[PDB]
Amino acid sequence: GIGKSPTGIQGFDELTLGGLPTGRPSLVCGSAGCGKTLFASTFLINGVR
Amino acid sequence: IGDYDLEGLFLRLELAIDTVGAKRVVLDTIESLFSAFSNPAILRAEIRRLFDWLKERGLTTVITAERGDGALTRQGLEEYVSDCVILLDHRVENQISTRRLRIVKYRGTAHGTNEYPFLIDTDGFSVLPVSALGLLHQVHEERIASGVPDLDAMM
Amino acid sequence: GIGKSPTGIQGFDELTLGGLPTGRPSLVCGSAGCGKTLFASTFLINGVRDHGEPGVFVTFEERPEDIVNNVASLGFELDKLIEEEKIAIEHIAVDPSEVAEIGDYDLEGLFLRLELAIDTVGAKRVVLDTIESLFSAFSNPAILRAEIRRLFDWLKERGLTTVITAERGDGALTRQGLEEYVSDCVILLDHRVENQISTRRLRI
Amino acid sequence: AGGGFFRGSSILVSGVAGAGKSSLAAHFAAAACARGERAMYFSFEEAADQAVRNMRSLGLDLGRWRDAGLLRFMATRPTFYSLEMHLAVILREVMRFEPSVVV
Ligand SMILES: Nc1ncnc2c1ncn2[C@@H]1O[C@H](COP(=O)(O)OP(=O)(O)OP(=O)(O)O)[C@@H](O)[C@H]1O
Ligand SMILES: Nc1ncnc2c1ncn2[C@@H]1O[C@H](COP(=O)(O)OP(=O)(O)O)[C@@H](O)[C@H]1O
Ligand SMILES: Nc1ncnc2c1ncn2[C@@H]1O[C@H](COP(=O)(O)OP(=O)(O)O)[C@@H](O)[C@H]1O
Ligand SMILES: [Mg+2]
Ligand SMILES: [Mg+2]
Ligand SMILES: [Mg+2]
Repeated sequence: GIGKSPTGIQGFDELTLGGLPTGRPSLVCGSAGCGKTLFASTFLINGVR
Repeated sequence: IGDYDLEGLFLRLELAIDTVGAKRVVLDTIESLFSAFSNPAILRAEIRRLFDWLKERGLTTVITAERGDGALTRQGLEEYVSDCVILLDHRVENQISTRRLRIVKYRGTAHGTNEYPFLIDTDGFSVLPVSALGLLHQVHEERIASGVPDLDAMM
Repeated sequence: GIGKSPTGIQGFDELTLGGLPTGRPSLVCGSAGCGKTLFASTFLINGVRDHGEPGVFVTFEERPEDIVNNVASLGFELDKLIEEEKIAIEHIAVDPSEVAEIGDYDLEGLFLRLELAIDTVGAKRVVLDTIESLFSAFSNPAILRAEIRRLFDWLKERGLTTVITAERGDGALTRQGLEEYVSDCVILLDHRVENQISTRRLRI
Repeated sequence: AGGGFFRGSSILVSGVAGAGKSSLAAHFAAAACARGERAMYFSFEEAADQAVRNMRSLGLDLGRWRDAGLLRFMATRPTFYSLEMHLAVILREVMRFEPSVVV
């Protein structure tokens, strides 16, 4: 189907069957301290590595 | 509303991307810019403008949004414009707090739709979903002694 | 009694005793990810495939390629149908200044365009997706209800089987709370979580 | 009287753990296959190789019937799917194989 970009969080890639969409924005929503900044940091760092 | 020249922002973001030749982008705390807009229609138009600009470039983007008092987002409109929405939750029950994760929307394919508790630990995010457990083992013909020779004689 | 148009979702046609009403608009309401866009896409595609009814997909938000790709994995050859001239995707964009206030949009202008799109393919089914962009502007309850009634009356005059996708927001059925009292068929799609298990549910 | 249950009937085997419920169901399926018919056996708590080994001690040969294309042995945990998709998969699979006995 659509292309996907692996996040590096194995277990979220399995749930998403490959990762977040390639070429489209994604929204991570949460209250304070829920980890939605660590999610993006992990996305970037694992992508580069 | 419209106080910020979004094209000005677009110019800058372009500069940043071409510095490193980026293929992934994170926009963190865009609430500062968009909390200003106070008419529902104008805000949705601006959010759509930004999302369309991001989609044109073919850049894999992650946008962090604050729940506030809403179900998913404070202003209640970004979740209807994106293609993938992921909700992170931290709930307290009987004085025990649990981190939970959920994929509310992901247009274009099938995915898990339940809530999956996860862990932020020394190495990062960890999700061990219970829906990935199958029943495909392998079987062996040896036997294991109990250390009680009488009990082993019963088998 | 009244005529009905089969959707192709066997099991919803059985519940509706034939399908959605012929010649009247229908409202599919839900929150984000509830499937109210796949419902309309299925309506159009099954109509064109099983009954030879050309369809039009008017979108005020998404781009045609995005709509085509969002259903590729489901097996719908939407690109085929668009190539064969049996379905038309129409993008009616609105700029920030356009959507500022009540009556800002010339609904007759919209009516002219929608007519063009319909006569291109000789449509007999139509989907209006994300009409919230246009109608979130209106901020007086009476004026908004009058405009919604105007649009619904125009749709009903043509005798076009229409499906309108609406966003629940914080409401029981719709964000602004008025469209459900103007349409003839209202279908709510829901996705609730209990004990960490999510269930898709449907209701007429 | 007559030699057993009626054909299209619904049969419930009940008991405590270790009672022999799985053994009786396997005997049903193995007989069905032995007469040349087709059987489907949906297990939700044991694996295919493990179930075959366990039934082998009771003298049944469920492997012969799997290798002969007359017994389909499907194993999936209750948490693998949602209640809707469990039903969907079961119905689809039953359709395709066209069994005579389903456990
Ligand atoms: N070769 C054998 N000789 C004598 N008894 C055996 C032999 N093999 C198995 N048994 C008995 O058959 C029993 C099988 O129990 P079985 O699994 O069929 O019941 P059950 O209700 O399905 O239990 P479960 O809770 O695991 O589903 C064993 O407990 C074992 O005591
Ligand atoms: N080294 C760590 N080990 C375990 N948890 C950590 C660690 N570092 C940060 N955390 C978590 O990071 C959380 C903050 O999440 P963060 O993404 O930075 O802010 P926000 O969710 O508001 O965007 C903290 O609540 C903390 O529990
Ligand atoms: N190939 C697929 N298989 C199973 N589910 C799918 C598939 N494609 C899309 N879905 C569902 O489509 C959902 C999105 O619904 P959609 O109608 O496109 O948006 P909305 O409900 O906001 O109008 C996603 O949550 C996803 O679960
Ligand atoms: Mg943060
Ligand atoms: Mg939609
Ligand atoms: Mg058993």
